[PDB]
Amino acid sequence: ARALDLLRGLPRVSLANLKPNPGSKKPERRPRGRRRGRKCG
Amino acid sequence: PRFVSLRAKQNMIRRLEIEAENHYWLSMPYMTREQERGHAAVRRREAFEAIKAAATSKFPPHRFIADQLDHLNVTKKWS
Amino acid sequence: RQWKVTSEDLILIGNELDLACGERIRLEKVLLVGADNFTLLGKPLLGKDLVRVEATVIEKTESWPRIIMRFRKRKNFKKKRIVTTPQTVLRINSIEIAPCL
Amino acid sequence: LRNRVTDRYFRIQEVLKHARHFRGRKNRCYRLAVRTVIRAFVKCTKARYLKKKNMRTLWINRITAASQEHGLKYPALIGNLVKCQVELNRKVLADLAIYEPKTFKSLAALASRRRHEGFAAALGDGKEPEGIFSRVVQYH
Amino acid sequence: KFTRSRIPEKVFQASPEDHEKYGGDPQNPHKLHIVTRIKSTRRRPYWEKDIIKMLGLEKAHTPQVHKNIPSVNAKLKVVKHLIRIKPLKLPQGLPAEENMSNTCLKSTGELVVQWHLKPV
Amino acid sequence: ISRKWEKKNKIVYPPQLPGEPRRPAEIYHCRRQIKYSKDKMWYLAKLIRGMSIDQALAQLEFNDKKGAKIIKEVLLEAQDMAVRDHNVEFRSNLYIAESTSGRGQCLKRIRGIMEKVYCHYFVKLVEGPPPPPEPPKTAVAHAKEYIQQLRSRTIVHTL
Amino acid sequence: LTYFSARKGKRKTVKAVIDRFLRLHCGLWVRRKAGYKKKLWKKTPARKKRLREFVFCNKTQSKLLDKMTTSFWKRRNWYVDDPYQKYHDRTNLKV
Amino acid sequence: KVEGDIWALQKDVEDFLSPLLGKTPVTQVNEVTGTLRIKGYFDQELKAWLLEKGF
Amino acid sequence: IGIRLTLPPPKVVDRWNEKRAMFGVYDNIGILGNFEKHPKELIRGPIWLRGWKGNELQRCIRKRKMVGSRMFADDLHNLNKRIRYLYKHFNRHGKFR
RNA sequence: AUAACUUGACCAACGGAACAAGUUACCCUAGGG
RNA sequence: GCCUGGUGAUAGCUGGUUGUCCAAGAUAGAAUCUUAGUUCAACUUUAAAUUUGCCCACAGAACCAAAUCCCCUU
RNA sequence: GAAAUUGGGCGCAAUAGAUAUAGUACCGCAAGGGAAAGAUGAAAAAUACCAAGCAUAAUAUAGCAAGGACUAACCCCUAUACCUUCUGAUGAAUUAACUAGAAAUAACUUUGCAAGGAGAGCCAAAGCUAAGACCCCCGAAACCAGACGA
Ligand SMILES: [Mg+2]
Ligand SMILES: [Mg+2]
Ligand SMILES: [Mg+2]
Ligand SMILES: [Mg+2]
Ligand SMILES: [Mg+2]
Ligand SMILES: [Mg+2]
Ligand SMILES: [Mg+2]
Ligand SMILES: [Mg+2]
Ligand SMILES: [Mg+2]
Ligand SMILES: [Mg+2]
Ligand SMILES: [Mg+2]
Ligand SMILES: [Mg+2]
Ligand SMILES: [Mg+2]
Ligand SMILES: [Mg+2]
Repeated sequence: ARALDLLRGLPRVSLANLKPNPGSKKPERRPRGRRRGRKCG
Repeated sequence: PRFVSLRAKQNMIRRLEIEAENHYWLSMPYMTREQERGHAAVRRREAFEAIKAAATSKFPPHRFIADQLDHLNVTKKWS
Repeated sequence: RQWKVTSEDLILIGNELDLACGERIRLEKVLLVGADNFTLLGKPLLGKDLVRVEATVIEKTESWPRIIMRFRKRKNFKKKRIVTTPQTVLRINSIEIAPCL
Repeated sequence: LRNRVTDRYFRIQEVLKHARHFRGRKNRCYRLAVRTVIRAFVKCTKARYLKKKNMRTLWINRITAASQEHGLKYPALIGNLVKCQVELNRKVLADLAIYEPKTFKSLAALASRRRHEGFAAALGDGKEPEGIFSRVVQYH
Repeated sequence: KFTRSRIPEKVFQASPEDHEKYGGDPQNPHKLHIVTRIKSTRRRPYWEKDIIKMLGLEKAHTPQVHKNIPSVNAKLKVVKHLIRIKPLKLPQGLPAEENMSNTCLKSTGELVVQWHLKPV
Repeated sequence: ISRKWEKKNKIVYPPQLPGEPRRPAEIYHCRRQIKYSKDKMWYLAKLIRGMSIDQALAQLEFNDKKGAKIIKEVLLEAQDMAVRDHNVEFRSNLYIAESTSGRGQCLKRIRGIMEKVYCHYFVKLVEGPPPPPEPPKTAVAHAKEYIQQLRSRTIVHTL
Repeated sequence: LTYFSARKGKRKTVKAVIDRFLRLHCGLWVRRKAGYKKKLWKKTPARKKRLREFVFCNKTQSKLLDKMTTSFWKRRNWYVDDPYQKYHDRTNLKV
Repeated sequence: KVEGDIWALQKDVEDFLSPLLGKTPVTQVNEVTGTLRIKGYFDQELKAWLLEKGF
Repeated sequence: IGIRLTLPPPKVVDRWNEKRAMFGVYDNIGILGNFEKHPKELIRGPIWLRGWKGNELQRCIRKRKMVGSRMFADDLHNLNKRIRYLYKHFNRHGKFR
């Protein structure tokens, strides 16, 4: 694999680098602001 | 009650003149309707096969290792 | 737009010209040239062999922040944007004239 | 209160830095200052159209005045300078009117000469020589 | 009721007076129209709005080339009050691949295939 | 409660130089929680705002209001500490530079709420003769101002 | 319906729905026609033949019936000599 | 369970299926997980094809 | 003016505390200790929510049936009224149905 | 109701609540004009 | 009567619903103790799959006006 | 709506958290209702700058009070307050703080494993497992039970 060989050059994986797979977490919509809430849907 | 000035009549009239010349240039087609038939059927069909083809070629993008690992750089430091 | 221009002055232009600061420029499209006792005016532009107008780029700034607000009453319609356009300042160095009549 | 808002002096102050020059309590009381500040920003953007408009009528007033000094009227000057392929604009003509009144006098002479050639040309109708200043430069 | 308007055919039959007025020949007519929108589709029925979108005249004062064939002429007859039509005349030829970039459609209606910016 | 006006008599200036004008004295005094309203003290405080202290005393001895006696005690007290504490040689040579009145900590009495109103009184005395009153501007000043406004004007919205 | 019961905190089925309809595993609800056993003396035999039929349901009727039953009713059932068993899997759709 | 260079596998699958379609099949490699996702059912053809390849 | 004038005392956090250094140990006691314990038998808390997650009506129902017999009198009473309210809310109110 | 086949409303307010009238200047509450 | 509790009673009714920025988006109806409301439809929105949609020419649509339907070409 | 059967704190920190400094003060004949508020320092045997409101400092032709500007504050020109309810009257003196979208059936997105998935029960004719992502605040007249009241 070329990918572990990429992991050499990168800083160490820590609890400060972690990130969910993009697409996993849809963002919560909540009723504040001009669009999400005046009559709030 | 509203009344019609000279501006309004002259404006109306110059629109009528443009209209009359539109009537003139539409009075002499280059082809008959029998001649024009299917003279552009190929290009229309290819155009729609392009629309159809862009419609049926819709799919999620490729996901790369380099992007996911490239998130590790948020804690790149100096030494 | 048309700038009325002498030597030794300044023009503020509302776009980035993509030149380095300090570069000299020959402004083509001069369409009136006047002195005290004569003028010369082209139909619509003058000859490039007749007049030569030079200008350097001094600075390439942005504008002051410039508000764009929209608001319709009873509709909850309120947008706000803040825009800064790029700008360059030209210093007209010389208007040289030539005897080509 | 689990998490209530700490950073609220600065939201107010984002609005009220725009109101410091109003009168009355609009300069201090956020509830009043918001309506006036919004309303000031809407005027501020609709005034770009009116800045352009009012400059142009200001130029037409100055060209009108300066051309009435030479007997011309404004439609005569603008028309018969277009017809000489002198495509100077209103800003430049107003600035020449104030700062270079000999150039403006000579432009009024060029426009009234062209105006008379328009008269004499459209009077003696038929095949004739065209006017001298009436000729146009064809571009290809 | 306000309905779609048929226009009779006598409206689209030129007279020799009209051939003296405009610059047309009934024999050997023109191939291409130039169509320009000079009026708004607002306050017009939805069918005229559609025909304006089909002919490619959404932007006003922008010329568009069409064929002088009876189909395109039928669509043009529907919106003939919003547009202006002139024949595309071509003083020199239609542009070859050499002269493809250096063209300019002039105001007269002609399309010149060599567009310098020098005076004659 | 803030008490910044009492502290103002504690500023110490570095000693001057021989080639330098003599700095006049400045004596900040006040009274707190006067049982009177702050807007009735405004008239008495306003009355004496550029007067010499002898003219101020003299005007407040013949005034019928309640606050006049209180301000007269504040000014006699400040004339005393002017001379004793702050090196003013002449008692007479003072004038009222500042005389204001703020509100004090009021009380509330339930009858039906009714406020027991308090106020303060702040005076700065400055050593020296009272500054001469501003003369009403003449027709020469008005004419010069008008002509200077005419000289000032520019050709607007052009080069 | 009841979205959270007071005992279990589960959804409940509406038992009217089960009492009248048949869920096929592909998602189709089968029903019987209304009035198929009323006033047969005044109905033409074409109409009586129409009323004695097992009629499929609408799309929105189907989704309304899905929401009113629970996952027990949506489940494969391998009965012994089931009459409707050849109608569960959906053959030969081209969507 | 694709382990290795998924782009060669996408080239070879795309070269294998395009006679059965006329066009190149529209795919998506997921280089992270190591999957390759083709549009339309080609399960029996890819199973037979991958048995031919030796996997 | 509800903003504080002096900035607060600093928050000294020991990242190498006993709890922090040993956080997460024995989360895999199942999968690498021969499945003799589940990880849910590692969590400590109320007896009615050890290894169980529910919304609020379900937390209240479960609390009542698991521990409600030895609840105090007006706590039991408040909890009965909360189930009665939350019943009438989840089942009869909302947007989607 | 009928073993079954079937049958059952001027449920006419006719998409039909299994069976419920007058009145209040004493009315009351929530709203609308 | 008044108080406490049931009780966060109930309200198809009134009032209110808090950051930013962009996008797409308005007028057939049927039932209903129903016409201050709901349900279905119509219209609207996103995502997906596919292949036609719109404009339309001849021909064509009944006996006792303006137009429309239908419709290849384009 | 069964049963057989199965087996310390990602809390609050003085309008918050308890009503609680107290069931006190106060209110009620009584049952009963029910508050508010404190902040020095090691030692008291050491006495700043920021809400609204004002003051320093009243006012000058003209008009939703601004905007374009301008040498210049005003004069010139442009400009039918905000919310809500209607196709197009309501509420708000002002400041501070408090004050209103709670549910993962099915679908979708992202992983794992895959004719199987799941840490028993359950689903499965590509499925199953896991996660993410959707469902408000205030307000009657009333009815009932038990007290307290002539
Ligand atoms: Mg204009
Ligand atoms: Mg009825
Ligand atoms: Mg009915
Ligand atoms: Mg309610
Ligand atoms: Mg109701
Ligand atoms: Mg839009
Ligand atoms: Mg009914
Ligand atoms: Mg209703
Ligand atoms: Mg067809
Ligand atoms: Mg409390
Ligand atoms: Mg203040
Ligand atoms: Mg005005
Ligand atoms: Mg609002
Ligand atoms: Mg008694």
